[PDB]
Amino acid sequence: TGPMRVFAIGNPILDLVAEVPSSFLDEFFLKRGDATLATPEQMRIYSTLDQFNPTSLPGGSALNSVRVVQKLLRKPGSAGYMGAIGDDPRGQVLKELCDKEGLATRFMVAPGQSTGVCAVLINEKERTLCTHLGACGSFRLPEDWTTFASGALIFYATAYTLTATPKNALEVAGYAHGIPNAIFTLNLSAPFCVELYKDAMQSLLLHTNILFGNEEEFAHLAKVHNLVNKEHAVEVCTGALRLLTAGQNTSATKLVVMTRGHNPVIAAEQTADGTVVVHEVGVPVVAAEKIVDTNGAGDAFVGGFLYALSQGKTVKQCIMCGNACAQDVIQHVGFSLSFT
Ligand SMILES: Nc1ncnc2c1ncn2[C@@H]1O[C@H](COP(=O)(O)OP(=O)(O)CP(=O)(O)O)[C@@H](O)[C@H]1O
Ligand SMILES: [Cl-]
Ligand code: NA
Repeated sequence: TGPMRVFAIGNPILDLVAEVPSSFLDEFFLKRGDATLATPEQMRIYSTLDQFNPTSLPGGSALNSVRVVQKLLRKPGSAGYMGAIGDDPRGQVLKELCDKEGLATRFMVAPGQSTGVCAVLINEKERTLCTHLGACGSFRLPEDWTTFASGALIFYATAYTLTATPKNALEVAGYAHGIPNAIFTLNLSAPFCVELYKDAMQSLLLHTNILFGNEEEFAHLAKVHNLVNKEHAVEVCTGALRLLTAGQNTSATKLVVMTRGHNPVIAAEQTADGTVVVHEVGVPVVAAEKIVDTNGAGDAFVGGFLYALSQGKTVKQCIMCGNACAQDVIQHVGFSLSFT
């Protein structure tokens, strides 16, 4: 019943989580602590994982971010999500897990493909990930998605979605553009996304209100689009903001947010008269010994940010909520929704 406050598209994944012996990594020629895409010989891993009684969980970057929004808003159908699943058991499991959490979802079924799946192999205090994207690459947004997302003002896509087709994110952004007060938000997601999709990002960014990325992703954006330590981060955020604004003034949100690990978050926002406002928000310290790993930290950040944005909070408050959510997630094995 909602109301739906955030709608996202993404590449939905089922995570299969197990503590495993080091021999299992060796069996599949995995390097401890690396995140990779499954090779053909590694496809057998998902079934062979059953010996460990793995736990199935939702995953994928955008999915995890909207699970944060849903957890924090609590009411059923507070966040919505679309992406593609396969025709196999794991897609049915994924749907059930999302329904239990109260997310509104519509998964496109891709016949003949398998659901995206990630073997999450815990061993020696490290997280080793082996992902098969599968059906995720087949997603094509249904034309009635705007009815599914009716009433939402915040729209999100990861740049991972460009792999299926840039059309999906472009259609979400284009719809948002036509709705005064709607916000379209985008994650740079990974260096490969920045490097492969320069043209599609050029168009999408002109339709983007809030751009999220980490330090490495922004370094690549700066190189690919010739944008040219904290001062440098301010320069890059400021440069990136021309990709959203075309150097013109407009009365919509135009904001660039760069996460920076343990260092302060930096953001640049353009106002209606062209002033560039620089935000700097320190990250409350989390002790080294408390951190499990930082996998998924940016997904948690975005989820907290978008939750706070849905509540009408200031930019600094949105960044602070993002930081709080990321703080909790990095102290847990996996993408915990237990917030503190
Ligand atoms: N060591 C640390 N201490 C405190 N907060 C941290 C942290 N590392 C990351 N964070 C939190 O996570 C948010 C997102 O950080 P960032 O985008 O750099 O993570 P990431 O997605 O690059 C992690 P990884 O490299 O492990 O995938 C930060 O803004 C901060 O709030
Ligand atoms: Cl995603
Ligand atoms: Na974690």
